[PDB]
This record gives sequence, C-alpha cells and structure tokens, in this order.
Amino acid sequence: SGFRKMAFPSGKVEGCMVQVTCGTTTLNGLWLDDVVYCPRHVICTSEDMLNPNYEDLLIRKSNHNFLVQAGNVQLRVIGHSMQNCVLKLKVDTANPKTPKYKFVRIQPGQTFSVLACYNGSPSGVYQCAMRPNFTIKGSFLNGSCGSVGFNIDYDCVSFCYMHHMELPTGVHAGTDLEGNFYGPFVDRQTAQAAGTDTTITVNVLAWLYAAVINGDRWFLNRFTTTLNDFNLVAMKYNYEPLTQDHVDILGPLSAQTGIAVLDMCASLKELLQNGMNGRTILGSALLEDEFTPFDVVRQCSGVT
Amino acid sequence: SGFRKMAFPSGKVEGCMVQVTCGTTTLNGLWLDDVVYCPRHVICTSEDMLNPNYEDLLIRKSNHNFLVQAGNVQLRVIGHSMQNCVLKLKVDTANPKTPKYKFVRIQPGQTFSVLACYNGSPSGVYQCAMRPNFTIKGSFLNGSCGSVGFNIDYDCVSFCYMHHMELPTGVHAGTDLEGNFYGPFVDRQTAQAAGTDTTITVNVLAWLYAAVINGDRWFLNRFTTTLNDFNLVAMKYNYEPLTQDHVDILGPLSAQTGIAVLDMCASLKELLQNGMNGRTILGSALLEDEFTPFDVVRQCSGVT
Ligand SMILES: O=C(Cc1cccnc1)N1CCC[C@H]1c1noc(C2CC2)n1
Ligand SMILES: O=C(Cc1cccnc1)N1CCC[C@H]1c1noc(C2CC2)n1
Repeated sequence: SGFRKMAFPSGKVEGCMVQVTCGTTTLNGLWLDDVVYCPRHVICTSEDMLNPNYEDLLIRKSNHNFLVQAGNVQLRVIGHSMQNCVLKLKVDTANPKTPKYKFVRIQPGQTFSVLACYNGSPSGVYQCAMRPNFTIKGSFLNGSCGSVGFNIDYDCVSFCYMHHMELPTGVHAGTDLEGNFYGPFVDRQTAQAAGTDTTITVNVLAWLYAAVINGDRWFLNRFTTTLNDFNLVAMKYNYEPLTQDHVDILGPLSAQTGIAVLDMCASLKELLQNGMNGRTILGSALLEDEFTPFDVVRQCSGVT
Repeated sequence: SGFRKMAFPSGKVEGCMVQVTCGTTTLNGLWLDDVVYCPRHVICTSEDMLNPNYEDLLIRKSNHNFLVQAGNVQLRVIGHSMQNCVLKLKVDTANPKTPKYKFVRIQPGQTFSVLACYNGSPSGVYQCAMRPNFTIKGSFLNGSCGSVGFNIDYDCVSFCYMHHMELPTGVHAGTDLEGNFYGPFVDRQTAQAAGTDTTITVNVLAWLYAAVINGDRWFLNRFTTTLNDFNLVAMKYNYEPLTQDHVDILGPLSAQTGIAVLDMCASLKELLQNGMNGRTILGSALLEDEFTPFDVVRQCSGVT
C-alpha cells in the first residue's frame, strides 16, 4: 500500500540525452538511432528570440555549426533539417543505447514522466500531466530545453514531449517529437497566455479509487448522481465534463472496489461542494488530478 | 521556475537490480561488484514470518538454493552470509553496470529516491523522506522487498535504504545497506506501531523558501520570532524543534531570498496557527516537509 506520484524508471531515456550547441546557445538533444532531436530555437541568439525567422536563421547554419556531445564524446553531424519546431541532426553513429521507442502525441489529461536535463546531463525525474489548456506545470530552468517527456510500455519508450519554453506565467510549453506544439503556443518570446486550467475530472476520480484501495475512505458517502447532474457541478468548479468514455475507462477501478462510477462522482460532488474540512486524502489536502486511471491500475498492481 | 517532487535519474540503480529467489519466495536484490544484497527474509516461508529464527533457517540453505537472475541471465552464487537483516550473496561475476557507490545510513528528515521493483524489474521511481519516527511513506506492494533508496552526487550513488516490510499501519520499514533497520523495527510479522510522525520543520522552511523563489509569496508576513518562541509553536503542532544547525543549513536560501531564517519561521508560525485559508503554496494545500534545504538548492540551481 501507499500511493505516490511515481515516474517511470528513467534509464532508457538517460542513455539518449546529449548536449547540442549552436553558437553561444547550449541545450539538450535526444539521440535515437542516427538522429539527434532538439528545439529549433538552439539557432537563436537572445535578440532573435523576440521574433525569429527560423527559415532565415537556419540558412546561415551548416552541419559543422551544430556541436553534439554525448557524455564526453563528440558526434559528427552529417545532416540537418527542420521539422516544425524541432531540428533533426543526422549524426554518423547510431546511439548504441537507443531503446525500443515510439513518437506519440498525447491527449490533454494524459500523464508522463520528464527527465529534466542541463548540458545533456540528467538532473531529475518527475511525473507530469498535459493540462487541458496544453501547458505542463513542470520544474525547468533556463538550459532545460530539449528535456523530454515519455511513457514506457515494458521495453518501449513512447516519447511525447520536448520542452521548449516557459510562459511568462511560469508554466511550460513544448512540442511532441514531430516538433508540433501542444496548444496554441509558438516558439517566440512573446505574450502567450494560457487558457483556463481546468481540473482533469477522470483523473481525480481515478485518484479517489486509489484512495479507497489504500484505505482512505472517509469521503465515501450515501449518495449517487447522474452524468448530467455531476457535470453541472463539474462546470461550476472548472472541472472537465465527464463522458461515458471516461466512465468506461474507470470500469476496472469500479469493478475492483465495487464502487459504481456514478457513486464515486457523488462523493466527488460533495467534496467539491463542501471541501475537505481540513482532512486529507492520500496525504493530499486538495483533489489530485495528475494520475490517470491507467496510472492508478499500474501502481496498484505493480506493473514493471 | 516550477517546483516538483523530483527523484534522482534512476539509470545507475536500474543497472543493479536483480531477482533473488529462495524456495517459493522471490524478491529484489542489489548487485554491486560481485555481491548481491537482499533482505534476509527471502529465506522465510509464510509460516516462518510470524517469529523467524534466521540463524536456524539459514543453516538449511546452501549457495545453490539462492537463485539470482539479472535480466534473463542466471548468476552463479559462490558464497552467502548474513549481515544484520540482509543477505550478501557472493556471485562469480562483477556487475558490469556497477556505478561508483557508497553505503550511507541517513538521518531522520533526509530525503532519497526509491526505485520500486518487482521480480528484479523496475516499475517506478519516486521521492521519499526518512520520517522522524524512522518509517517511510512509500508505495510498495508484496514483491517490492529489496527495492532500494538512494541519493546521487554527480557519479556516486549513495545507497541508504532497502525495503523490508509494511507495517500494519501501511507505512514502510527497512534497513540501511548494512542490514540495520531504521528505527526500532524488526523483520518479523508482528505488531510494530510507529511513534509520532512529527513534521520535519527544517524541510517545511526550505520548501517555503522554494515557494518564495518561484513566486508564491502570499504567506510572507510582517513578523519575526525567536528560536524559543518558534519552538513553543512547533511543539504544539508536532513539528520537530528547530536548532541553530537547521538555521545554518537554511543560510544559503536565506541569503538568496533576503528573508532571514527567523522571519520565515514567523511566516510558518502564522501558517500553523491560522492555516492556509483555502490557499495553496507551490500547488499544495498543506505544508510540504519532504524537501531538504539541499533539495531546494539543487532543484532551484539545476545540479546534474
Ligand atoms: O523560456 C525560456 C527558457 C526556459 C526557462 C525556464 C524554463 N524553461 C525554459 N526562455 C529563455 C530565453 C527567453 C525564454 C524563451 N521564450 O521563448 C523561448 C523559445 C523560443 C521558444 N525561450
Ligand atoms: O510486509 C510485507 C511485504 C510487503 C508488502 C507491502 C509492502 N511492502 C512490503 N509482508 C508480506 C508478508 C507479510 C508481511 C511481512 N511482515 O514482515 C515481513 C518481513 C519479515 C520482515 N513481511
């Protein structure tokens, strides 16, 4: 028992981290097979960042301007290209530590682990969720760009995120591994406000099921509700509307605990309406929404 | 910016995890050089667990009864011995992935990362603190025994914890890598209640400094206090007494923010006395105590 914000083991990803330098800018790169993936803003100077013309900036760059270092050894760059907001640097050596991998674009509400890196070196690993407004509430400092988000299915690493920037609001924006930003964000140092950060309702319910499994049951009540009644409450509290797809995904947790999804929605409704009254659930004094139903099942079953 | 419960990258530790089986019991082992470390209760049957005589149980075991598997390859066991509550299985092959390592016995209040494992395979990584009552609030299921806690200083992995058991209270107990339990716990399935779980005051203050650095400043007040006045409040709220050693350790955070340690104690005093009033600090609705002052500096400076 016990329930923690758990990240995937980061070993497979640590073996892919490299340092990429272009001019006076150094950030992180992801070396998979014979390609190094990194944010295209590596070609920018501090002046360029305000309104960069990436196509024009890249014309002035040759393969030899991209310095790629894997630990203490320099990789030879034999090609470069821009795909959306990422650069793909073709190197002459396949990464011997390349794990089995996929590139996936995640949905808002999905969680992933981040291996924060500086100068191609890992500093820490933490669990994240892609917010409904497509930002991530990470922990990143200048130099962390190019750090990646991922999930792992046994031996396959699914890369879903590459860190690009911090919004003036202190939240983070980035792309999938094809270089497409999550949300409306652009790789430019300009005012980019995030939309309403709604709560991921299906995740809060999944976390309430994890609480019941682990012994924290005080919030269980004598009530039930309907999807429509629940959603009136979810709208008032800036929670995502719950759909029948969400109920279906919560099915295994509902079956394991014997608590119908709509009964758990009624417990959630009372918690939204009344608050926690100074009580805690799984050591938290607020409703946690960065555990998906899959995360709860994985953690509560011990999947390796 | 942003502040997360960050674990160390787990790669160096993943390379050490093996599966150890003795009879019908399988748990995790730590392979460093030519030795595999694991909880001695691997020699117990379910009946034995109630009151085991480990010395007598071990007499019936030979090197060939300890099955040690590293991934899909079997290690040959050439010696076995019991050191306190751990078994050391001498194998004929040095682990090629052995990192630079140390065995350290941590102090209550210190934090570490846990690589939870099942059948010698890593499932996740999370950040922990050794509670003042010497328990850890982990996330561990049956089969997780032998999973280890550690810290990393650049290239050196300091192993501090090996998981042994779950108390009837759902909290976790284990040993250092010399097999000595943290706290009064014994490796026996018996009633072992934990003492008062006090709050790690120096860590809460470190986390308040992290909040100020990251922009969350609402809790800063116009007051100050003294160590003695602060400690009267800390005692009432089951917080650890703050010492001048703690103030000294908070020195760099105090210098960076310009907020004197005693002024931050006065903010903490008001937060204990008044609560958060439905507000949050670094996305938390309670006072977080599982970040040491070193963790805050490391995360806020980007140490790799
Ligand atoms: O956000 C960062 C880096 C950073 C800092 C903290 C956390 N995570 C990332 N920066 C640094 C330069 C100014 C600003 C910036 N604005 O746009 C860009 C890129 C073109 C997209 N960069
Ligand atoms: O605690 C665990 C395993 C477990 C389960 C959940 C989390 N972490 C560890 N068990 C399983 C058998 C009964 C009980 C037990 N009591 O003592 C022992 C060892 C002799 C010390 N084991």
